[PDB]
Amino acid sequence: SQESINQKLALVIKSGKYTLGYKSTVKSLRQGKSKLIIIAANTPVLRKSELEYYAMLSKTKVYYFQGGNNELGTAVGKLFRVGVVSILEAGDSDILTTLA
Amino acid sequence: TRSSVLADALNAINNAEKTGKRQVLIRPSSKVIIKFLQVMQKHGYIGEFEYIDDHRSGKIVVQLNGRLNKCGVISPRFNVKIGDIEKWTANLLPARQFGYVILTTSAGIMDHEEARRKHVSGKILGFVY
Amino acid sequence: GRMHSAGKGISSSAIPYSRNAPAWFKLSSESVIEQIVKYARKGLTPSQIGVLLRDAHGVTQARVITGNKIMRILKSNGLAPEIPEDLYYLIKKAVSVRKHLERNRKDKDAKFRLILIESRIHRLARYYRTVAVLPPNWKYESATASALVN
Amino acid sequence: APQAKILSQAPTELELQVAQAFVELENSSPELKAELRPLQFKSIREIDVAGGKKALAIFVPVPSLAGFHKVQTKLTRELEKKFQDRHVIFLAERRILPKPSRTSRQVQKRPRSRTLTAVHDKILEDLVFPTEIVGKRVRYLVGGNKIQKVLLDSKDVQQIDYKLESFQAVYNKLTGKQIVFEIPS
Amino acid sequence: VLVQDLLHPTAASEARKHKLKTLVQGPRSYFLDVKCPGCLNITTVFSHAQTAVTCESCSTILCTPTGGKAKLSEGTSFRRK
Ligand SMILES: [Zn+2]
Repeated sequence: SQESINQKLALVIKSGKYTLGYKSTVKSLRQGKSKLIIIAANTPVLRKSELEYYAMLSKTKVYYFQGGNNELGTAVGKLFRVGVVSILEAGDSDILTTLA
Repeated sequence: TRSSVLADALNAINNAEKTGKRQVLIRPSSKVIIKFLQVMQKHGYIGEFEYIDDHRSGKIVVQLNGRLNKCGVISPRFNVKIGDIEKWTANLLPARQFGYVILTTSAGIMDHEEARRKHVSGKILGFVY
Repeated sequence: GRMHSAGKGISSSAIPYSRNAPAWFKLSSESVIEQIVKYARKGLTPSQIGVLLRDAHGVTQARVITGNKIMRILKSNGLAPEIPEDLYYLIKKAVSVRKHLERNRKDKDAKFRLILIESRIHRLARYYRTVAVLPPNWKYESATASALVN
Repeated sequence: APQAKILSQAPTELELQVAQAFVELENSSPELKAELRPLQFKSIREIDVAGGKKALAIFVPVPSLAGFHKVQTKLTRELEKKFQDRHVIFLAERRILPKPSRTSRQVQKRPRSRTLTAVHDKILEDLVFPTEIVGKRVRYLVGGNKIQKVLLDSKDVQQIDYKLESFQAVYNKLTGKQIVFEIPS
Repeated sequence: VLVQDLLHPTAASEARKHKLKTLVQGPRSYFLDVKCPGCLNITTVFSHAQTAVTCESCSTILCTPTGGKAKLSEGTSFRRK
């Protein structure tokens, strides 16, 4: 039924290339390197809107994590909270072509 | 959980012998079981027996002839000096003139008479008659 | 019987009396292993990998044809996880139940089953810490346990 | 000289005859030589059969057993044809290490491939080589004796239905233990 | 009973017994050689499948999993080997 997004990300985090945080996302997105961005639920709406605008300019995919930054940190295997993720190389994963 | 495969085997054998059956299936197998059955076979208490080789541990099928009264098991496997087999035999055998206690030694598994002849001792396993 | 219940069920796999076979397989241990590593790179466990190769790739089990076990192969190729799947999945289970408990304090059965799970974890951890595949302490702490399994 | 070359030891007349047979097979050549150049044997043991015939035991190093095992059919067919009055079979020289005693002692412990029972079982498995064994049973007879029944599969048993007694004698001569074969129906 | 050959039981009693409680345990399952009507590639398929197995091309369906025996898809060519 549902192959979890968390399980997908754990493959990207061990196989692929990611960056965390708004500043590094925006940097990579100015560079056009980013394919997907994942955005927490508790992120401020202005930040979310700003990212959406950068993404519709870069023709980049956007996933809305059904979860806040604390859970998203845990999902990507980190002891801190993270509000936005940028995927720049998926490795052995499938997230680009998946239902996302 | 099983603790003594030998105990399970000999309870099964005794129960079948009580019922008058002429064959038993025993699982799992072991070298010690084989040695026990070889002893009983040599002293005539059982017939042939066949070791099936599953790749797990084994089963055994024994062809029986009657004449058996009780096969039993001593758990714990006590430590036995050579002086005490007489006391044991008096305690857990019907008579002096028949029945055999089997024990495990560094010289090997054998009956208490053979252990007397070799002047050795070891550990007690069970009894047959 | 069952560890933490009265269950007496016995459903399991009946391996055949054979250490080869199929005759009909006829591919290679090596190409099979290539497939193995590929699906390992996909980040699957030996369990579902062997299930896959059963259902699809004509495979009985690599134990037969390779002369090795799956986890051995992954270790040899550097694909081994830090931990085993046993603890992995048990910890997922514990964590899920813990999250459920956070928002349902009153569910007693979840609480009960949780300590069952954690006792399983601790005993199994004693085993793996005995065989030294782990660091000697490692002390699963349910609080930090989330980002460990994740 | 691919004659004394291809064993890999000097003696003897039997193995040399065998090597020249190898050579005539290599001269076939095409689909034969291609896989027969790497395949060398070590020793031979000719022994009696209860009937009239004799029985050839061809010993092997066992990194070569694969190619030998790839064929088995044809090398045995041609050798049975040429060296007649015989039952040919291939075998692997497996080293048996003893179980260490308290006196006897050795490091590099003792893997289970090199133990005695495993070596004997595999020697048997190569004696049959086709027809994967599908059953072993061991009767312990009241005269303190033991005999092993080996239950074979019906597939490809036509090639070896006439070698059973010779195989029995072979296992008895090498291992010292009795043997019988069986086909389920 | 009280006398019988436990080594040579009947095939009927051994086929009706549980797989583990036979004299020698072993699988009652098997493998199938399968080609769908569309393509002509062969697929090796386990009888009791845990996955929705696909053939090499066309990405459609060969057999759908169930609790026990796999449910093969619509009419296809399937052997037992
Ligand atoms: Zn398809």
